[PDB]
Amino acid sequence: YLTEHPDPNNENIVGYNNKKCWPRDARMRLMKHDVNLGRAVFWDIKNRLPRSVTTV
Amino acid sequence: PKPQWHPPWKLYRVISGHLGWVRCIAVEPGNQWFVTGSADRTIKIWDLASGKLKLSLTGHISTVRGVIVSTRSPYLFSCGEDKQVKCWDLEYNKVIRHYHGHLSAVYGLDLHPTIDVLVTCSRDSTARIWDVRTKASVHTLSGHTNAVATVRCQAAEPQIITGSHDTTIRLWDLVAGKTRVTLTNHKKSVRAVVLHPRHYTFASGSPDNIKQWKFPDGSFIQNLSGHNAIINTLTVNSDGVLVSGADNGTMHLWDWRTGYNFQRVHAAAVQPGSLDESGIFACAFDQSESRLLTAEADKTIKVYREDDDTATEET
Amino acid sequence: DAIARQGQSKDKVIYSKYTDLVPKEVMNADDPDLQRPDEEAIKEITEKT
Amino acid sequence: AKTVTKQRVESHFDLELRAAVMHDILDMMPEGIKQNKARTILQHLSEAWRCWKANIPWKVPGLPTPIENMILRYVKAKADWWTNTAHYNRERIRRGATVDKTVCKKNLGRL
Amino acid sequence: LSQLSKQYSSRDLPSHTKIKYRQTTQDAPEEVRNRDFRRELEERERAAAREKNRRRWDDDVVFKNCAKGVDDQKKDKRFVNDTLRSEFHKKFMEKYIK
Amino acid sequence: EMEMKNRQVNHARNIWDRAITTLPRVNQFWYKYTYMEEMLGNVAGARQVFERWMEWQPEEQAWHSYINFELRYKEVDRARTIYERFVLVHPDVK
Amino acid sequence: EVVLHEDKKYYPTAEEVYGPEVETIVQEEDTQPLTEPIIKPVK
Repeated sequence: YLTEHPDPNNENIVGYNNKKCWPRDARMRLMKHDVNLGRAVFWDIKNRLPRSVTTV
Repeated sequence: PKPQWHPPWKLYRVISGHLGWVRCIAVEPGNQWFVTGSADRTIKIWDLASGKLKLSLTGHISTVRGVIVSTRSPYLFSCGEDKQVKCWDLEYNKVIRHYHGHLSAVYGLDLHPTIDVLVTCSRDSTARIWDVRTKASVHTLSGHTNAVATVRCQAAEPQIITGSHDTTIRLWDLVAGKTRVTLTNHKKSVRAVVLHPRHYTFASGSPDNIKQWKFPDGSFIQNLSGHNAIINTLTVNSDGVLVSGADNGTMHLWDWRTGYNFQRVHAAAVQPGSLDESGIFACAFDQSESRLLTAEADKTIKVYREDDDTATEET
Repeated sequence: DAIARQGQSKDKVIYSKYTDLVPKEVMNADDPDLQRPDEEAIKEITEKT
Repeated sequence: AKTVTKQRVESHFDLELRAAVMHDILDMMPEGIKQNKARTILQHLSEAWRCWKANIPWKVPGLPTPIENMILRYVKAKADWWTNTAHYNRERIRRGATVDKTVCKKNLGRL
Repeated sequence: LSQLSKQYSSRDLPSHTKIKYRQTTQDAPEEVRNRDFRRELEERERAAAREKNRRRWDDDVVFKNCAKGVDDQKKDKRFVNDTLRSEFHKKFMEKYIK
Repeated sequence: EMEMKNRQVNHARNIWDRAITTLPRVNQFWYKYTYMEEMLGNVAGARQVFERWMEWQPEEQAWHSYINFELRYKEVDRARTIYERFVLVHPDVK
Repeated sequence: EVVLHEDKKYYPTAEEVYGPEVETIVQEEDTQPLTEPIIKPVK
């Protein structure tokens, strides 16, 4: 998914991000494994990947 | 003989993004910023220097039908379909004062070059002359059987004029609290008016024919013909060419001192899929005439420049 | 031709004869005709206004 | 002392919309007829009403294609007047503070 | 006339009794008459237009990659004259209807 | 036409001249002028109608019909010169 | 291989490919803030 992600470095919120309200200060800031978690969300998209369907 | 080598006029840039058709257009005196009135009920401000915008003005109850830029003060005179004509102070990022006395929607507005006054073409047929800075008015201009399409005034001899839907172009002498003359030249309602830099002859136009009249004394100039369509606007530049915008989308450039126009411009500015019959509602010549702001009902403002070519054909 | 002046007649009418139908000659270059009066006319007119 | 806003601003926009449409409609035909132009405001007016308000194209057989195209243009502009303003109404409903009933459920029904 | 002056109302109170002349810092009429704005705008647009730049789990799936390499199909910045859907009312109706 | 049906007809003819000084429209001016000339004032009505038609724009059916009515009236001598002036104003094969 | 379910196409590509040399500019986001309304900082 990293090779399928067209960018060397910069990574936006992507599929899953911005979890704030209830654990405001107890949430995670960011990590390389968090970008790997966004690539895991892309691995869930491509893991299902229906041709024509309403998707996530 | 078509003299003075009329140069060809071409495109410059394309602009879009407005939420509604652009009713009016205006530019700063120093070419610093631009503004356009639009059908979206919000006054548009677009700085075109780099191709950018300026600001988004709000608070107009209806679509703004006209605007003006005061030379003395940073107050842009506002006129709209809401019948409320309010000069806006931009110094505080908020308006100057709201003029009163218009019985119906204001089809036009103008500012006197010397004295401080507010002119308006009011669809009640009433052309409002206003002593302004005092919050005062001046005088009410009547006599047009139909609504006033345009308004023009000058600090010279009482040249005042209001284009009327009644097919007779109105001429007001304001100085006495009075009028000037009735112009019967136009066979149909004149929706176009222009003031040439030659300043000798007042310019006007109508879908039937364009009427140019040499003033002050009631003299005329010439009858501009050869463009058959509804005439949206007429704008005379300093180079001797006057672009005529139409509701059908045909902008005809004008060679004037040659007796006939400088071009017939048929082009498609059409935006995405919604098109219909929408043409160019208004246009403005720049200060140096290096570009022409094109305001169309498609919400696309396209500046026009030239490629610097020889050409110069004839007919 | 003077019958068109019936009623109120003061200064500005400038329509009687049909000689005003077609313009006179064509566009020419003249300082007083094709431009404007002097600056004192706009100054006195602005002061009168 | 007009333009009271509330729901009265729309009536002035429709009346003023039918105003300039009468002048341009009178300027559409070089000669034509006089009284024939007055009745066209009803066919074009109501035809645009049911046209944009419904799913029917409201095509008139043997119609004045230039006048029907102009009234169709300005009719689409009137639809835009009921489009962006409805988008602002939905923003003023959910996010903004609700106002009474009529206007609220009205614009919700138009959306 | 010499009549029709009886009583006043609101919004008619004295307002903006002192106008504002153009300052030399904002706009000077003589400086505009001598202005270079033709070449100044040619050079401004010359600079602005001059510089613009910027594994058994995977095999057990009965399907394969379906949507891939499709991004620009939806225009990021597009101004559409049609107000029915376009970009705006597509997401607007998508969020308001579900 | 309502004032023309009256027994006076003097204020109706003078009102027709007031309409001549008003917008001619090139319809009610030539038609009303032909009605007045047909009513009375042959030499006078054809004189003012020829001066008016010779003032603002030429005509075709109104000019040819005016020269025909002026020719059949008494003599074709003046109608020959008027036909040469009207034909010279707008030459054509017809 | 044909089009997209939700997206598809409704009269696209018209304005983008219209002008060969034309550059269209549409800013719907901000177009400067309201802090300075093109005034003179004479403060």
